[PDB]
Amino acid sequence: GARTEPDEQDAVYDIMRATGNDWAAAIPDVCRGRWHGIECMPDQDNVYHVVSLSFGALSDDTAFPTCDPQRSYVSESLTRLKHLKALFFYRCLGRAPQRIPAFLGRLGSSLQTLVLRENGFLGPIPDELGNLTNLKVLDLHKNHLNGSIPLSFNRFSGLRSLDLSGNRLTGSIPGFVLPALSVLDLNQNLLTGPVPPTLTSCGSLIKIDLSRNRVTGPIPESINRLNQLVLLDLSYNRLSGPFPSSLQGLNSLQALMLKGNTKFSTTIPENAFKGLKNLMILVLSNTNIQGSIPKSLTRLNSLRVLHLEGNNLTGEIPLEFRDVKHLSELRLNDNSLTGPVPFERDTVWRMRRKLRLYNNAGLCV
Amino acid sequence: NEGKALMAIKGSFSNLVNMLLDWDDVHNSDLCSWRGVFCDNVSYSVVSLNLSSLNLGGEISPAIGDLRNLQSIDLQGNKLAGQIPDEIGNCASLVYLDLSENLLYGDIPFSISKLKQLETLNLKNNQLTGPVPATLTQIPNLKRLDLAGNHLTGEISRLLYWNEVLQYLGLRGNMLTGTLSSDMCQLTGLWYFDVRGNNLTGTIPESIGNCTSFQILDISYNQITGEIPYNIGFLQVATLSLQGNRLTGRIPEVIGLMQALAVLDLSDNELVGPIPPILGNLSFTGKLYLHGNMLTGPIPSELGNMSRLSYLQLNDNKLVGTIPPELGKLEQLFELNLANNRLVGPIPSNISSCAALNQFNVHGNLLSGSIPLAFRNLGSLTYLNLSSNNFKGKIPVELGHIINLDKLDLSGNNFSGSIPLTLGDLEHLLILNLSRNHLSGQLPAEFGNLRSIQMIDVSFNLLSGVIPTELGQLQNLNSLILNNNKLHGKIPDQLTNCFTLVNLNVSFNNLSGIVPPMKNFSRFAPASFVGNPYLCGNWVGSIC
Repeated sequence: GARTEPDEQDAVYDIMRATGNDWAAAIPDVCRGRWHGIECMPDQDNVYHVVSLSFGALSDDTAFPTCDPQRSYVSESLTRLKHLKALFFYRCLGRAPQRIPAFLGRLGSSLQTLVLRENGFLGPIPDELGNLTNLKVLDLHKNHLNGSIPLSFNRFSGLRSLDLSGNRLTGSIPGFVLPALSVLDLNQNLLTGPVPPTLTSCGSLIKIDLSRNRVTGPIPESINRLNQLVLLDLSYNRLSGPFPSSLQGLNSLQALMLKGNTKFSTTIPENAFKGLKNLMILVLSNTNIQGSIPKSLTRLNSLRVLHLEGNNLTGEIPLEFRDVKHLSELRLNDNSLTGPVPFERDTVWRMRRKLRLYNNAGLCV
Repeated sequence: NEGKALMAIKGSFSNLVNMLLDWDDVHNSDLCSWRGVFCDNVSYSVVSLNLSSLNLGGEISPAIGDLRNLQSIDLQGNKLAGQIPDEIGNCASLVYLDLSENLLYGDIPFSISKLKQLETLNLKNNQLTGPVPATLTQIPNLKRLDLAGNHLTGEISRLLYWNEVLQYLGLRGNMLTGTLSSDMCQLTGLWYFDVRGNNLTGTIPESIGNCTSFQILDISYNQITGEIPYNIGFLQVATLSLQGNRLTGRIPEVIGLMQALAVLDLSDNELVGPIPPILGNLSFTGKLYLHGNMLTGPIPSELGNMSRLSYLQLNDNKLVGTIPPELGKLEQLFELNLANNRLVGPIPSNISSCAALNQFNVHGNLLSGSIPLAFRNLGSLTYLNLSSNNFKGKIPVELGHIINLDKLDLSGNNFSGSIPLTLGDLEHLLILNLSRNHLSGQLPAEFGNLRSIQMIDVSFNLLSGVIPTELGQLQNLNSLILNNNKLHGKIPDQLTNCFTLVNLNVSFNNLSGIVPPMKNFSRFAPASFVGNPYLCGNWVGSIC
């Protein structure tokens, strides 16, 4: 005998009509005639409230409502849904240029998930997205977003996941201190400046993806504070040396990629990568790394993938590599190494093409 | 240029005897019409390669990385060896990659993370070793990740669970250690979570009720401890597969509200307490597997309210009381296994309304009374294990009119009378164990009509008369156990025509004579004939 709040229902009708799905205007009660993509929950007063709303062919067993490419748009009537907790738009393309609507800020405290993935949105990110105070997941992946990252993102105190990948964002990465932030994905943009220092103060971070940007400067020696960090991808930036003298506070780190920072131009101290108990993947290719292959890399226990191709490495391959039997990929090609190769028939015949040593004129046997 | 690459891919196979005769760069000009290759009709470049189920038997050449415009690769079922070549990583347009059912070894290559268009990574059933790398979280469009059937190692880093577009997480059958995480419920778009057959310790996360998109939750056979969290009741799963673990505590009653459930498997754990009667209103489940625990109390009669129940296994528990007659409401019940319990009383007559009933196993209880006649209505019955109980009365004549019986165990009871001759016309019967009863009369000669029979046990009875000589007609009979009866007469010479008779035990009877030339006399036990007074052989206890 429960029924849906009437204004929330009429707002649902209008949202659906705006998205191209005028049929929803006919359901007598959208909350009890709940479709896949809408979720309701009742208060203590036996009245239904709309809580989640999803659009786009994310699929599953079932699919969400899709948006007519001729008619659809994001309706301001979303502001009438006072209790909305989650909003999904996935590949829901309108007719023409459309910006992220500013009125999304007007449903502030309730919203915890805002996903606007691959919708063709243009222009700058609205500043008033900062009103969504309790946001825990924000996903703006692969749009066409002008300009800078809004500073009002400082207000997302509870944010768990920030994904702005695949846009045209410019300016330096603003330095928020988000204590619960777990994933930070800003890869494939046009971001510049140094690594923000405040980055090393978000200790819940397990993933930092800054790859394919224009970030400059050195890796701050304070990344050691990120004791929960699993993946650190800084590939294809304009980073420079040196490595931090010690990387020991980075346990849980499984993958570190700096490929394509073509002016990194430092050496790898023996002391640098000691202590990384869970380091599985280390990619340092095409960064103008200088000096000799530190033998300490031999003693990394979990290491499966070691990429050092395309640098100015010189000298002997540490003979201790003879004793490494867990490497599945090891690339040393296109340097100027010079000694005799110290790998056993044992692991040479296991690794085969996944061991690259060519284009080192020095190498023997 | 592209035919160069296709020719290298061909040359890296092996068993291509009369297989890719199409593939000929000079005697076959159009590479866009060779077997299993598909081009787009504008640039005539290879976009899709499907060589499924041909057993080409070689390796995956790195030249597959030279078909830059590939959108789909299917090399399943070809006995392929070697490692997954790194060059697949420069198939930037790749959307679908299926290397399942092969013999590929090594790690999941790093270059796989370069495939920003990939939606299906199917590496099922290979010899891949190494960790599930975090790099797979860098595939923004990946919907299907099937890595089942390998030897992958390490833990399931919680980084993996932060993904909104993933649909299918298949990790079944690897050697993954560590724990589930609460971040598991961040898989907001997942419908299939399968991690069965690994070695994951820890408990079920208490926030698992946030995982409301799941359609199939499978963490079975994994060494997971703790109890079943209450929030499990918020799942919308149709399959809840928790079996084969180390779960303790009672069965949360809230599971009775999960009306979308279709398969509930809590078996082979260390659960305790009663079967919650609320399970009755699970009106859409067809499989209820609660066997192998330490459950207590009755078979709740509300189990008969499960209209669509088809497979009910409550064996190896500690249930008591009677078999509820309301079980006869389950018109679609197919298999009923109540074995190894402490049940009591008669087999209910009403259970003859389970017309489609196909396997019936009540072995190892304390049931009483006679086999009701209405069991003749169980036409589709196939497996009938009433063994180790306290039944009495005579084996019904009507028992022989269940034409599809292939396994019949009445052993370990207190059946009386003589064996019905209709037992002889169970055409498809394979196993017939009537031992350990009070059966009297003769061993029926109609047992010769048991075309398919392979095992006949009627030991420890009061059978009299002679060993039927028609048993020689039984061409599949490999075990003939007649000991501890009162059979007299000579061992038939025709038993030598049992082409497959390997085990024979006729000891402790009143048999006389000598043993005929058996073609498998040496495979018998030593005491095969002891305890027959007037039987003359080369053993102690014979007059010879």
